[PDB]
Amino acid sequence: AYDFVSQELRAAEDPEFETFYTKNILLNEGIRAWMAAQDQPHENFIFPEEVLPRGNAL
Amino acid sequence: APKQSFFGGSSASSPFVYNMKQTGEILYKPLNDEDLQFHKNVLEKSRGELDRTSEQIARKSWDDMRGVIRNQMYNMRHSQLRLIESVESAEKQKAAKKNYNDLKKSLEEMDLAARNKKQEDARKFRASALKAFDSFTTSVG
Amino acid sequence: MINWQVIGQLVSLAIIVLVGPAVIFLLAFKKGN
Amino acid sequence: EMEYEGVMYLGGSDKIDVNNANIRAYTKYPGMYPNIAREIVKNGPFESVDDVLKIETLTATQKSVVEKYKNNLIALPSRPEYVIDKLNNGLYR
Amino acid sequence: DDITRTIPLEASGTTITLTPEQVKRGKRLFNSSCAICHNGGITKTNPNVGLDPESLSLATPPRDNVNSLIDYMKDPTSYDGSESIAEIHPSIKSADIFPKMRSLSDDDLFAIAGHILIQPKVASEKWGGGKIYY
Amino acid sequence: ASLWERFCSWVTSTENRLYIGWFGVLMIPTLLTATSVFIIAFVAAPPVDIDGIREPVAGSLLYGNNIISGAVIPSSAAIGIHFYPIWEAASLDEWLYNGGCYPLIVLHFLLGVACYMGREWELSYRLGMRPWIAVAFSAPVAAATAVFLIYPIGQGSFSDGMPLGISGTFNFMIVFQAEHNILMHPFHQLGVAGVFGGSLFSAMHGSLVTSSLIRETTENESANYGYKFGQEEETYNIVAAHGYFGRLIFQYASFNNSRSLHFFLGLWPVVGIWLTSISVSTMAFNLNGFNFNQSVVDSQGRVINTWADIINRANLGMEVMHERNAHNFPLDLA
Amino acid sequence: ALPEAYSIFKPLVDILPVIPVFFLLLAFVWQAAIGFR
Amino acid sequence: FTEEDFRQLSYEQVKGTGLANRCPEVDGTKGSIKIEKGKKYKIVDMCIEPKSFQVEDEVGKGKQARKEFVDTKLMTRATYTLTGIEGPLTVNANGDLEFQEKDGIDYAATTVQLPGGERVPFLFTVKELVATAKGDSIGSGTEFGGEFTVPSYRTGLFLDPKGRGGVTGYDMAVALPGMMADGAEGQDELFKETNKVFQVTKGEIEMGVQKVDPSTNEIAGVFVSEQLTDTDMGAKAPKNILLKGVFYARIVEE
Amino acid sequence: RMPAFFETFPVILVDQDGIIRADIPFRRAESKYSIEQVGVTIDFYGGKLNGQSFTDAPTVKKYARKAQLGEVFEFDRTTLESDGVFRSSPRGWYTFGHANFA
Amino acid sequence: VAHAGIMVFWCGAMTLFEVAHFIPEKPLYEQGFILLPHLATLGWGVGPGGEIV
Amino acid sequence: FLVRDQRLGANVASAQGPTGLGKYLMRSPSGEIIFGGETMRFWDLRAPWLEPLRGPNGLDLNKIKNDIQPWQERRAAEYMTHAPLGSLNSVGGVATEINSVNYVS
Amino acid sequence: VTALQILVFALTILSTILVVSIPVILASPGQWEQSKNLVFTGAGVWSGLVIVTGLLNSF
Ligand code: CLA
Ligand SMILES: CCCCCCCCCCCCCCCCCC(=O)OC[C@H](CO[C@@H]1O[C@H](CO)[C@H](O)[C@H](O)[C@H]1O)OC(=O)CCCCCCCCCCCCCCCCC
Ligand SMILES: CCCCCCCCCCCCCCCC(=O)OC[C@H](COP(=O)(O)OC[C@@H](O)CO)OC(=O)CCCCCCCCCCCCCCC
Ligand code: HEM
Ligand SMILES: CC1=C(/C=C/C(C)=C/C=C/C(C)=C/C=C/C=C(C)/C=C/C=C(C)/C=C/C2=C(C)CCCC2(C)C)C(C)(C)CCC1
Ligand SMILES: CC1=C(/C=C/C(C)=C/C=C\C(C)=C/C=C/C=C(C)/C=C\C=C(C)\C=C\C2=C(C)CCCC2(C)C)C(C)(C)CCC1
Ligand code: OEX
Ligand SMILES: [Cl-]
Ligand SMILES: [Fe+3]
Repeated sequence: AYDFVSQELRAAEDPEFETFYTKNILLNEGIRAWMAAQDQPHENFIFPEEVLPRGNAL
Repeated sequence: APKQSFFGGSSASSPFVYNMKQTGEILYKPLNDEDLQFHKNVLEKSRGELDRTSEQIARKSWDDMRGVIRNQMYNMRHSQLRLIESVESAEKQKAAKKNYNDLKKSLEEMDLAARNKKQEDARKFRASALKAFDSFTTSVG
Repeated sequence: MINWQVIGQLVSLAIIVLVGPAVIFLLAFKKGN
Repeated sequence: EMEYEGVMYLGGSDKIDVNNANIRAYTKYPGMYPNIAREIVKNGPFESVDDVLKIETLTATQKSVVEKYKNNLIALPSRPEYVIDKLNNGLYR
Repeated sequence: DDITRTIPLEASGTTITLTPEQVKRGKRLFNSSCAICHNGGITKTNPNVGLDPESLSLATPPRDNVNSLIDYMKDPTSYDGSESIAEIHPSIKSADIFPKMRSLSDDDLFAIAGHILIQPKVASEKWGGGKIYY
Repeated sequence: ASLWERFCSWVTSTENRLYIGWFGVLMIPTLLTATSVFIIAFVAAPPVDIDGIREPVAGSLLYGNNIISGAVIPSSAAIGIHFYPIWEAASLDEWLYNGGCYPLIVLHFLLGVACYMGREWELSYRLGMRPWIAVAFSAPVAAATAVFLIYPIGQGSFSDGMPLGISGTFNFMIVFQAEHNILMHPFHQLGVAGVFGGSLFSAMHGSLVTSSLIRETTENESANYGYKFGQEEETYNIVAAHGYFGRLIFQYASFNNSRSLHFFLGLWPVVGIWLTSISVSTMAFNLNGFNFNQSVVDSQGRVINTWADIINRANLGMEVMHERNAHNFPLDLA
Repeated sequence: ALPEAYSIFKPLVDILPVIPVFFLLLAFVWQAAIGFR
Repeated sequence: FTEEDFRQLSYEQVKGTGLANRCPEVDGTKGSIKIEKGKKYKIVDMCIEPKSFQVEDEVGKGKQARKEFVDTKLMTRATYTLTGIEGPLTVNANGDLEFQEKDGIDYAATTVQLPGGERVPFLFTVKELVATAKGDSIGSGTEFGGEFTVPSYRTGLFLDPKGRGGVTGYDMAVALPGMMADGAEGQDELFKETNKVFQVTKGEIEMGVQKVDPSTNEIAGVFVSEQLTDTDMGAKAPKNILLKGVFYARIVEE
Repeated sequence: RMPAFFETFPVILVDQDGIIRADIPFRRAESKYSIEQVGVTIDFYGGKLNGQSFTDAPTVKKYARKAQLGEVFEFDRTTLESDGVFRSSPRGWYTFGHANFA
Repeated sequence: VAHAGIMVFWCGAMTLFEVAHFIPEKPLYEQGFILLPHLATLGWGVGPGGEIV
Repeated sequence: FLVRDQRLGANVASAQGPTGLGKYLMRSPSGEIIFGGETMRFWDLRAPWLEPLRGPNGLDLNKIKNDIQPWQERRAAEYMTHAPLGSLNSVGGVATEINSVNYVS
Repeated sequence: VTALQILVFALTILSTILVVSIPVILASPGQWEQSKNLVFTGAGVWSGLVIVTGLLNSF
């Protein structure tokens, strides 16, 4: 039960619609892109520092 | 066999400072010419800031003259401490110790006349701390 | 190259643990309490 | 924008392209970052590559330090989305 | 391991051999005198100049050797050699303003600056990179 | 006989349907205005600038927001921990943009369960019994003080507190474990042993009663109809359920004193939620969890990762992506 | 550090704060020796 | 409430009271400020405070009806005024006395709320102001006026709720990967909410001195500012806004 | 290609050794190597675009993000009003029903 | 007063524990000192600028 | 970082921060000139190394631009790195930092 | 001076005998009605030796 498809269509069709659910999806793409080079080393994830989703200033 | 050590034996992971004492000399000299000139350099700077306080008493803006006595002159009591423990004789050291103490006492009475918004009382505590600043500098040479 | 500090820290810990149950161990022995 | 054709000049290569490049892109050249690139992001050269050597408030030994790296600078049309974060950029190590 | 700690002494490529003691002396003194601002080669209060192997080489004295780093802690300059950043950075010259520099010798500046050059030889991507290599 | 004593003996009267005692003079009007603002601002609140960065978050039922996404959003971070009631706003909708509904609910709810806790004392006085059900309610009240008040006290603004919503609690937990490492804190470690342990002993003690009932009932009807309410005798053999569990583990691992057994039910989850409520409040002042990042090193000094580093790569990924444009400087609140 | 006369006693004052933990644990030893009566 | 009445107050009695953003008046008339053609000059301390935010909205929108500026209500806080917008005044166009923008707090990001519940955000700024006035004297008249370029509200490194941005960010709606998997005429082309455009527009101002003092303390006058609002990096159309409050300045001789 | 375990994946280009060459980055400022920096060209083969090759840097990024999904296909999605998130096969729906009933 | 003795015995033994691990180059807060900042607030040993002698 | 980017030649007001607000200098809800960023919640700070830069209406934009004396940059760079943020095993950091310092405040 | 050094070392030796043997002597069934100024002698020489250590610290 990953996403509410009613609110992913809306947040793509409105760039000022935001909820704590929509903030929870961006936290999941932080976890899945930073941990993946270290958690699953057999896959050889060689993500550079420019393509992983960082926020701003940290 | 693993190289194990018991309560000492300073390898790369031993957290003990009973070894590893200093070998060479302390290359920071404690009171040399280069920072004593810097203490004379900030006494040129701090005397200009207490000179600058007179126009802000006349403008009656308190948070400048309560702040400009902390802005550049924060390292003034530290530098006045370092100058009086640099002189040679002891009976000239009393003359610099006393008017450093009469400076500090004069300075915060100017601050007590700054928070209470007392223009007529802060102008005499400014001039008393000013001539105690010039009495300090010919006491330390 | 002897440590001489945690020797002194643990020989004084052995003094300290031999204080609390040195009161009670003599008091159990002498019927007091 | 989503597509921008001048992304290979903003760092991570040579050819810094002074008009919209960050201040920390001059770290990769020695003698370039702290105060000599003050006057490259302030009063910036929005004319050409050789407008940065005719710039003023430089010492003559600072003007020769730009001359070592004249081929590592271009001049691009100044996009306003990169001029705003020319000094901070939100990009710390 | 740790057989090669062959850091360069000055320019033109003369090297030196650190020894095991000067490395435990170096890491214990880099910590608690530097590493509250340099936790893994970053600079926390000025992050676009750090302790990289690349960024220390791209200075007006190149700081990839130990004799330009002994001259750093005795007399610091900026990143382009013009100014002298000594009132905002701890050094032997400014050890009155910075009390942590007051007691350490010249012989353990060699231990501290031996640690700045050893760390890219064993922790190459992690030393000086940010949190991405944590 | 007085004009006040006739009122004072109605408030402390046990003849009412719900007890309306002297702590209930404070918790009835405070919870009813923490209910009437919670029900309205869950349905029809406007979007709230939580971070003070002029980007509002829309967490009410009018603005989309199925109820595993809607929340009474916390206050603005430009407001901070400043007292923000209605009369200190220029207008009522200006009060709604900065998130004024969150301190109006959460200061009345916290003052309401603090006087629920005194009311749970108060009926145990007028009924003549031992009074420490107020102590057992002090574990949820502290845990509702830890996420709602003490974490906004230590961490600055009221925006760091828990959002009053279901998906807001999951956002509160991920942002907490990014910056405070609650999973490797040894007092949250005790609380999940009082939550799993309390859930064990509910399923353990509740099993051994219902598996040793004496049959005061027939076969086809329900089993619960054999306990007449208010009877004198016990409905289950304690000696048989002790002799069951003394064969399961061993004989002296089980309480055949049912008062010491039932105290152990009241001690294991209540002390555990007391230690969780401390841990979130000590992490509010940034005494974080354990940090075994990069501890294991080999002889050459190369960093060997352990299992606390793969937690840290999760902890760093939810650190860079929470508050994605609210940071301007490289360290988070340092 | 300590004054230079009392610098030898630095291993002595390293465990002296631990003694108020031992006073709590002394009461459980004294209760067990009398038999928890 | 002049400058000389405000500088005597401590910070402990200004903080919190809402008086720290109040654009200090003066009390003066029958004065002039002469600006020499050779000497250097600078405005300093140019505090600008608006009042009565008004957004232009359509009432008929077909024919025979105007665009009446509906009165709104302020929605953020008391964060709206500007402080210390110094700039050099000594340039002289065939007469005109113009001053260009130098530095200071040019902008203030506030939102106001239209009738209907819609909150429009806008960036009240005077950045790149070049305001000319006819004549060489200053006081009781001599209305300045010029164009200021506003920047956009969000910058290029403002990330969306779905992680899209101009300078940074994703370049696709990444939570809908099946819409990206189309090849022809359906490959997230429905969204140009993705391509974020940092667009820069211009606004006009006109300010009257409305009072003077011949020593210092230049105007404590009024201003009228027409301006566009936030476009959400090129997602929604901007509205016009009309601001009319009180500014104040101080000319020093340089 | 993105594996089955992920849901969002950065579109990185590799050679036959595993090493990166282009990445279409998240942070355009100081990106060391991008799609238009190294200048990758698409040469389509087979299908609807048999022989259509183009080196336009905006149009290379379009078919780069699609080809991490595995293969490019033209979808007719104005029929069932499709929403754009991947559903699950009856192979995977049976196993949800039968390993939860059992 | 046995227990008032063990409050003062903590204050005796911890303040000797703080000054044994002193290391005068570091500040008070870089060593985990908790009773020496209570005595430096009262002006014992503190000099100008915050350093202690 | 107000000091450092001013030393790189930026006008430190009119920052144009990323959300549209102030990056370095900002406006308080009561109308004072305060520091921008996440630190606007701590706007009511009275601290003896910055109160020589506050006028009556908050932080003065003229005293910041000129009289920003380097004992304050010493105390800012120390107090940023010596932040009350630690661990239970005494590791100084933001809880994702590698261990090389033992510092909890 | 090192004559102070053996004085305070004699204090920690004597107080080790004092802190053990005072609650042994009080809480025995005997030994308190017999030996009150065996404790107060030992408590007197303990308070005596602190004063002797006290003003020798000035020299
Ligand atoms: C298997 C894994 C596991 C388990 C068992 C737990 C267990 C727990 N976590 Mg935890 N956590 C986990 C994983 C886990 N966590 C992970 C992976 C993370 C990282 C993402 C976290 C992050 C995390 C955080 C950040 C926090 C916890 C907290 C807690 C505690 C919550 C229960 C509690 O104290 O509420 C106690 C009960 C209440 C708060 C309810 C109060 C009830 C009030 C008084 C009245 C109710 C009002 C109500 C409306 C009336 C009803 C209406 C009526 C009409 C019926 C509990 C110990 C919290 C904690 O310990 O502190 C609070 C906490 O803050 N966890
Ligand atoms: C909220 C308060 C509630 C009460 C909480 C406190 C009580 C809880 C128990 C915690 C205390 C446990 C005992 C003390 C441990 C730390 C002592 C220590 O080693 O200091 C550790 C310090 C380390 O010294 C360090 O030095 C550095 C200098 O480079 C720095 O100055 C550091 O700041 C300094 O901490 O000193 C020692 O090394 C002493 C070692 C002596 C070896 C024997 C010690 C034996 C102590 C434990 C005895 C058993 C008792 C355990 C409890 C039994 C019941 C479970
Ligand atoms: C003890 C019994 C008290 C009476 C019964 C309780 C009724 C509960 C009402 C429901 C909650 C309402 C919450 C307000 C919801 C709310 O936020 O309202 C706010 C509301 C909005 O104000 P505006 O935004 O219109 O402000 C005007 C400006 O915008 C104009 O420029 O203010 C009012 O209109 C007045 C409302 C209070 C008027 C109350 C009456 C005042 C008389 C006081 C009499 C005291 C004597 C009493 C003797 C005991
Ligand atoms: C053992 C002690 C230290 C060593 C070896 C050390 C080493 C260095 C070196 C080599 C540089 C580069 C200088 C340059 O390239 O211009 C540097 C920069 C810097 N260090 Fe340190 N450092 C030490 C202590 C500290 C401490 C404690 C601080 C924190 C107050 C600090 C703050 C800085 C800053 C801010 C810079 C950047 C200077 C700039 O931006 O121009 N240093 N450090
Ligand atoms: C000079 C000096 C010194 C020394 C000192 C000394 C020697 C001291 C002594 C001290 C002492 C000698 C102390 C003691 C104390 C004690 C106490 C304070 C006690 C308390 C007790 C208690 C608390 C008890 C309780 C109880 C009871 C009542 C009964 C049963 C139970 C119990 C056990 C709990 C040194 C060298 C270190 C250093 C330098 C300085
Ligand atoms: C000042 C000083 C001193 C003093 C000291 C003291 C005052 C001590 C005390 C006290 C103490 C030191 C006490 C002790 C304690 C002990 C121990 C040893 C601990 C613990 C134990 C335990 C823990 C056990 C327990 C148990 C039991 C038996 C019962 C139940 C079960 C259990 C297991 C729990 C002297 C003179 C030496 C000199 C030097 C310095
Ligand atoms: O908003 Mn809620 O939050 Ca826990 O941090 Mn500080 O402020 Mn934001 O941060 Mn990273
Ligand atoms: Cl920030
Ligand atoms: Fe039962």
